[PDB]
Amino acid sequence: GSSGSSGEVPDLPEEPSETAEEVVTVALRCPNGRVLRRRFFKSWNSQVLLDWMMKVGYHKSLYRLSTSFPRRALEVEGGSSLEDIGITVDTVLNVEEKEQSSQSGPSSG
Repeated sequence: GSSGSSGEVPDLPEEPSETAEEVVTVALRCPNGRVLRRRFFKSWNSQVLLDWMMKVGYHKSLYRLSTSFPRRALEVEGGSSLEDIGITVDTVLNVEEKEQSSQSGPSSG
């Protein structure tokens, strides 16, 4: 079983169980209409989310994670846990298009 030099690809940590403690149920809502649901410990860091997004086929620099109604543009925190930011209980996320611009000209003071 000695394969040549394969490509490099990231991998997500085996999803937790339904009985596992300190575990919530997060679901990502795609702009296409489909919705994926998965569990995630309450100790993990929002950061892990960014990785899960790149797996489904979406980039962070292209989309962002938002909360449910009231909907609000959330921004991962390099240090705060999922439950620390506000993911202590089952919540629903909505992958929205990040605010970008491929132009310039006007300048405000």
